[PDB]
Amino acid sequence: VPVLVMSLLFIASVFMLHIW
Amino acid sequence: AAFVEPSRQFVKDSIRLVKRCTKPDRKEFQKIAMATAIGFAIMGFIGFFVKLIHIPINN
Repeated sequence: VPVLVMSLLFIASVFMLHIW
Repeated sequence: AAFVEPSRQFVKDSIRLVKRCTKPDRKEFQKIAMATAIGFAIMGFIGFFVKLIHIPINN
């Protein structure tokens, strides 16, 4: 369950990283 | 000069393996055909639909 939080954060991070 | 024993032995023994094996017949065939297909469909529909998801997202 905590991995899902980490997995959700990572894909959101790269999407922000890609858009930045 | 016919000293090549194992090549004939391998064929003479591989046939033995396939003849005391059980061949999946009709009733067994469908039991496994769908299971491969559903497993194919599970990764071939959920995965495929997900593939279409990001095509406009990264655009």
